[PDB]
Amino acid sequence: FAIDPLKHSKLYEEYGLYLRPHAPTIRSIKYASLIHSMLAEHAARHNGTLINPRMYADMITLGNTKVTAIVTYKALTEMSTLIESFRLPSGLTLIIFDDEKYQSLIPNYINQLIAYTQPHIIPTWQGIADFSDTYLRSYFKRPFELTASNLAAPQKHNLSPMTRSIFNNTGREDAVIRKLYGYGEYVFIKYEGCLITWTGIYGEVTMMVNLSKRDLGLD
Amino acid sequence: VQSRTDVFNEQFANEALHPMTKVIFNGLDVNTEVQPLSDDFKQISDPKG
Repeated sequence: FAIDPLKHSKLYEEYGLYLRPHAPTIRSIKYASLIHSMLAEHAARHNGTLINPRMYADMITLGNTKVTAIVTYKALTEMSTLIESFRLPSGLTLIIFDDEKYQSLIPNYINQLIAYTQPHIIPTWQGIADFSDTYLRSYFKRPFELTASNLAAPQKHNLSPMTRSIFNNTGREDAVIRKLYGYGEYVFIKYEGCLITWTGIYGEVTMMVNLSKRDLGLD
Repeated sequence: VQSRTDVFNEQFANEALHPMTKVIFNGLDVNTEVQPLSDDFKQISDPKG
């Protein structure tokens, strides 16, 4: 990812995207966050901009350019022992997902790699970040909607607390649904606004407000 | 009952594409006029011998 989800996990918690508990992708998400501690140091060394980002971006993205006078090519040499350390058959890949909160929080050293990467872009529907894509679906917690039709058991729909999280769409209270229906140990995503689908003169119109369902009336 | 082209925000965008010129005119569209080829005769009313 652009921002690693184990040192900076709360931002993905704001989107409804909780980190899967600890395997070939559980091991790979620790491998990617190890690069960010290496990368961040390098763009300290010379403020900010890590130097030769082209041979940088042809290492993370592409299983490519093993390198071994020197001090110029020092940070490349320290890194080619770091990414050939863990055995991957291809690169790691980027994952900006197209959000002015998420795009603003990308650090400087990741953005300099974006010119030379062909990164993977995940299109936000309105926000939430919407859960396809072997990156976003094998790394952490493909969720489960919990509208007024799918009641009321975790054994019924064959969910598991290590794979699926639950999106409250009842209109009931939050605390009871993980009390009597058996959704304890099942962690719940927190959304603090709401989306309204109005009728219209022309058709269905979907607007959103950043107030919760309790803060205003109208239901 | 309008959907949705009667609102000027969508009507103004659908007139930059294929701009309408021709209107229904159930007559003859006069665009030019012709003068007589020779002003040859005077047109007095009560002649004098």
